[PDB]
This record gives sequence, structure tokens and C-alpha cells, in this order.
Amino acid sequence: GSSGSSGGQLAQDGVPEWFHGAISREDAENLLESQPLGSFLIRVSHSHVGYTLSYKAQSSCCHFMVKLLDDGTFMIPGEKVAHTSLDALVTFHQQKPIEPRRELLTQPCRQKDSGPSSG
Repeated sequence: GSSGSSGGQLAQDGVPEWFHGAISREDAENLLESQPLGSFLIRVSHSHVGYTLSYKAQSSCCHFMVKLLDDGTFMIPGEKVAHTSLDALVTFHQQKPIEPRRELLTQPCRQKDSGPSSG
């Protein structure tokens, strides 16, 4: 691919890209579909308190549920390590895959919008 790029991450907000606030099961899968293998992302989980870590996998999009320990931390049901928050959980995931999925991460996904202002 010989596509052009800008390079760098310039934003005027206090929120990461991998954090798509609250998206729809489809939105996520669609956010990675047009993304290169490895592209990960997270979305606020409503069904069960906590979050849901997902990312593009060689085979197909993967969905991993994230519980919220009582110690104010987070740990996936099947791993042997935890993290204070998604942030500290996304970095460790870039080096260590998931119990079930031996796939690792590469870079955070970007919303399907630019984002002119908070509201």
C-alpha cells in the first residue's frame, strides 16, 4: 500500500481513541472491519458492569468481556493478570494476548468521526 499519512496524534480532548464511549455491537465490528489486523478498541458495556475489549483477529473480530473487581481494578475472566484500568490493561495486552485468543494488539482504533467538540 502506497497511501499517504500525516503521522502523530493531535487531539483537543481528554479521551483516547480506543475509547468509543458507547457503540453498538455492529459499530465496533465495523470500526475494525475497515482497519488493519491488530486494530483494537473498547466500548462501555451496558449488559454487564465493566467493559468489553475487542480487536481485529486473523480469523475474525474477537470479543472479550471485562469485569470490574471490587478492588477497583479490571481483569478478564480467563487470564492470570489484572490492571487498574483499561489504560493499564490495553498496554499489557499489546504484549500479552488473551487466554483463549493468542492474538495480540498493535494500535488503538479510531472512531468513525472527527470530533469537532464534546457536544
